[PDB]
Amino acid sequence: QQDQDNIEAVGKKLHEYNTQFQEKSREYDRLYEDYTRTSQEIQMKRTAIEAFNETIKIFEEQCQTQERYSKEYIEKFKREGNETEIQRIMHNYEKLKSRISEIVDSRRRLEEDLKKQAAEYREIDKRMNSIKPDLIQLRKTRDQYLMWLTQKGVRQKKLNEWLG
Amino acid sequence: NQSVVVDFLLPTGVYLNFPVSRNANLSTIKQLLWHRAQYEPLFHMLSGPEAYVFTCINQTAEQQELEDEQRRLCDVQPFLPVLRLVAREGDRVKKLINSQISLLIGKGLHEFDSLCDPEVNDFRAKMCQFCEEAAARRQQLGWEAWLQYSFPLQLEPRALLVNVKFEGSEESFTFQVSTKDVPLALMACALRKPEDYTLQVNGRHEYLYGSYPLCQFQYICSCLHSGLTPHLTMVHSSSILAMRDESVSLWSLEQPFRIELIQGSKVNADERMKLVVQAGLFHGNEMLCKTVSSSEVSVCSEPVWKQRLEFDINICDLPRMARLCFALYAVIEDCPIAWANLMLFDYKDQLKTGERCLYMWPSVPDEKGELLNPTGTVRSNPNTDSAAALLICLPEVAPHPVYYPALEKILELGRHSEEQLQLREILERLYEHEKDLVWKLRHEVQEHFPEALARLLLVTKWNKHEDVAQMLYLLCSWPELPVLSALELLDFSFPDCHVGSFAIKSLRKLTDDELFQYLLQLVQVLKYESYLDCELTKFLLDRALANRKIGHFLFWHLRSEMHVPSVALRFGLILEAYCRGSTHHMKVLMKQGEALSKLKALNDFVKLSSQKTPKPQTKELMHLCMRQEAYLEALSHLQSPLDPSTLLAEVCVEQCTFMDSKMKPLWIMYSNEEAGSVGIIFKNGDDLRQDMLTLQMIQLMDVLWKQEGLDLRMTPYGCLPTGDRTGLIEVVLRSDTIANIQLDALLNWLKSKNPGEALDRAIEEFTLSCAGYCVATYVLGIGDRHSDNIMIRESGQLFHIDFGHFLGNERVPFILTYDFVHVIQQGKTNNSEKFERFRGYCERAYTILRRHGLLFLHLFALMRAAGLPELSCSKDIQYLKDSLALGKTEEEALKHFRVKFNEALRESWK
Ligand SMILES: C[C@@H]1C[C@H]1C(=O)N1CCN(c2cnc(C#N)c(-c3cnn(C)c3)n2)C[C@H]1C
Repeated sequence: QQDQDNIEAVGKKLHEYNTQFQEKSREYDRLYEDYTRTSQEIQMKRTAIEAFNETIKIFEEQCQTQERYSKEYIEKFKREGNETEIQRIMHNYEKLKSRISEIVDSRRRLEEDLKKQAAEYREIDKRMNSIKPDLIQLRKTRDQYLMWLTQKGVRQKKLNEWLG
Repeated sequence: NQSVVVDFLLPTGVYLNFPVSRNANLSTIKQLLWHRAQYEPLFHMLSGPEAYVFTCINQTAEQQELEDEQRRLCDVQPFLPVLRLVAREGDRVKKLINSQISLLIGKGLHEFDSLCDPEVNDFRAKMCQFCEEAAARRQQLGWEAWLQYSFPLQLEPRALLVNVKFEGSEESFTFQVSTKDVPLALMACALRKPEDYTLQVNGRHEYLYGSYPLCQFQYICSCLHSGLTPHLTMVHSSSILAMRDESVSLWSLEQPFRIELIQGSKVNADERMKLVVQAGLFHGNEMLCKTVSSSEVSVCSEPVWKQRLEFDINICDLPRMARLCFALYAVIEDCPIAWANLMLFDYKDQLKTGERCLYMWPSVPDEKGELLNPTGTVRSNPNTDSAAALLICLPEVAPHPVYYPALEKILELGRHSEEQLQLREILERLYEHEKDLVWKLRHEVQEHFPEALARLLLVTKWNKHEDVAQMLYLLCSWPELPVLSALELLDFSFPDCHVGSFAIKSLRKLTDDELFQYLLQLVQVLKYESYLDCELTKFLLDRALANRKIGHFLFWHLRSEMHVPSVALRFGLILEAYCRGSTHHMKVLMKQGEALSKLKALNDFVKLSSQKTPKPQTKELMHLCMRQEAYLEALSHLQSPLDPSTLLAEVCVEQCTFMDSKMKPLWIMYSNEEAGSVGIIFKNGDDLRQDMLTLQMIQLMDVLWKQEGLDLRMTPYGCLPTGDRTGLIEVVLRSDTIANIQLDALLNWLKSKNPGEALDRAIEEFTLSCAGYCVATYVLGIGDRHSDNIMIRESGQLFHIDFGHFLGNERVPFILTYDFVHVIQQGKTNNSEKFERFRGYCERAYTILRRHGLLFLHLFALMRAAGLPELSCSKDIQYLKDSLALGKTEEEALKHFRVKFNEALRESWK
């Protein structure tokens, strides 16, 4: 009316399924370290890029200043003969511009790494999501076999030696 | 490498690039800069050096005006070595504090602005105004009241001499005084060559004042029991002032609640399987209606559903704290992928409308394995760039926006609307029939059973708005409950704002001392909160601003979880608020934070070196790093994080070492010749939160025992999580592990450290402490107790360290160790008189903890917020019920304890 193997044989399988569980648990926990670690490394890159923007912003304010400030000034060095003081100002500005190119290049390099690390994150999260169903099924099997042997009346000491 | 090339942006647009030393302070770098700038164009147009401030992009990506030019470039620690000169003028008090807050709390303040969220902005506005106001108010008040704020009294729950002196004086006056002398009386006696003075325990920020005898103060109590003369300084009221300075109703929308499930984004699943979004509405833990599911759309990265999801609840029925919950699953024609929760009403009580993009949290496959996660946080995932997301849309209910009704209108539904024999049995000792029986007699529960409020809130049918109004009506006139009851009402089971407010109302009667015992649990409870502005946050802030110690430990409890995405935002905004009302204390916490950052750098070096090379060479190479200006000065002269009244003055590099654990803790020794040789352990690598809870609880037991006239000579030592797998332990000197003392031997060790008549004290100390830590470890279920993790003191006192596991994580028996029994009985085979006194201490101790059983159950129940591995469910809580036998009579419980005791004595032999 209610539709829903020897004890030693079911105990042998309880040993196996608990082992296969504990292996899979240790595996998922390794990935969850990587997930949490990489989540932190990505946030560090996401604010380091902000620090690159805010630096590159400040260098560009300097360029704006260099042009506004020199425009109203440099006409005096032209009419008063100093071609050399003009050329000093301009070289010093090309030296500024040249430096921005390094900072932009290093921002590009970081942006490349965070592109790679975002792909790693998603891959780690994907591999966790193909371990979850195995893990949960091994949990529930392990628990079914315990329930079976308990009902059959197996001593608590015997179940403990099978569990690890 | 020593030197770094720094880019210098002059205000004329000119650009200089030259190398400076990492150690060089900014004052010095400005001189070098000016010296090179004179040989660059447009120099004549600059003002003098002191007209300008350096500016850099700091480590948290914010601009920082570097006002303190005595700081080293390596401590300023800019992002790139780029320094800009700008003008000094502008309100740079606001600027300074905003910068200093960003570095102090971890998260930079721009990250709050960036979110473009009103809730955040209004919290930041209201709480910062509140905090700034209280600090302004604090400053105007007297030196007495300021001393109460800054250095609140450390009290304990015949006559000897005392060494008194004044500040700035070599001579010191010693004289006899009694235990029961109030502090002012001693000052009158000290005036021998009163109310414009206060005593200080020199070498420490601990002061003696108020109408309390000398024995009640911890410093005196500490010195008396030892048998030592206290050392004090008299300080003038003038000197403390030097310290002190520097329009349509919701109940007419009878149409079932529904949502449009548009899209999934950034999903990562097995392509053979197919995706299902499961969903449901919740109030606290209970379901408001049955859970509905989407169609099984095939696994891609960007799945599109576009389904209405009709729920079996009308929009009028939705309670204030309604909580829509999602879970994304991957099915084969079951893997939980992710989950996300959403509040249906916003912080302004408005029913949310329109599209909403929930960035989801990943599911963790747990033992319960539920469909949805209604306990989890409301906050979106901070990782908006990489995390999975659900695009959904809450429909337009009406042309006008609709709010959840105001209290005047809630109470208006209250204004419309033999049996006791069954009710007493149910409350005075719930299932289907009983829940109704309480609800019918809900008026009688308020009248004769006010303590049963909690039971009554759960029987309330929160998925029908008529019920909800009636419960709230009763609640508004509900009599004030004791603290113990109010603690239960902070638990997640009671999510409604009106319950929260009542709970906090009843907690305002907490003294600062008592509030300190629960501060950790109260912090964790904030993880259950829905909205940023809440009553608990204002309460915690109120008490932090009124008391510097509470403020201190509030700071560290929150700071030490700033790495946890789920709480980073909520905790950041509170830390910002605290700091703004405690600018005085910011400066102390800055110094600690930097000391902590050097230790982390220092530990990481020791970790790496000890793998390669042996201990004595690694010990000396550690010292080399510590000798460096930046290191030595940052580690020197700071108030201890573990207790801000303690003073870590001069770091003793020779005594400084590290221990042989897996994570290799650093052992840092200090010295202060005003005091007297304090030390600390810097643990980095393991979680310390579980050790703290265990110590907090043993300390609570010690307090609980002491109140009933039982001092069991415990050592309630400090333990403080400061960060991500990082914290401190207070060193307790003249103490080693039993394992090391053993390499018979315990009693020999006590003999050598307590010669003559002092040995009888040391056995009494051992007996008393062995009792407390036997009962404590039994009650908390702390197994794995061996001589490697138990410690004796030279005084005789036993205490416990490295509480790795607890609450049985199978039942832990009561444990008597032969070696300890031998020492208890004074080295004899049979000393029944002594061993009976020891049995009585255990039984007395155990009796008193049962009397306060619900307190332990309530405090533990709130710690389920923290999500520690070994405290996650009702089974963990149930352990304490059974260990304290709270479902038995007092004598029945005590007879089982005796059977546990006696069988532990039998088990001791083998
Ligand atoms: C100076 C010498 C290098 C250090 C060393 O190797 N020692 C042996 C072990 N030991 C420990 C170990 N763990 C803890 C903790 N946790 C404590 C401890 C001390 N006080 N408290 C509240 C805990 N003590 C004592 C120390 C002398």
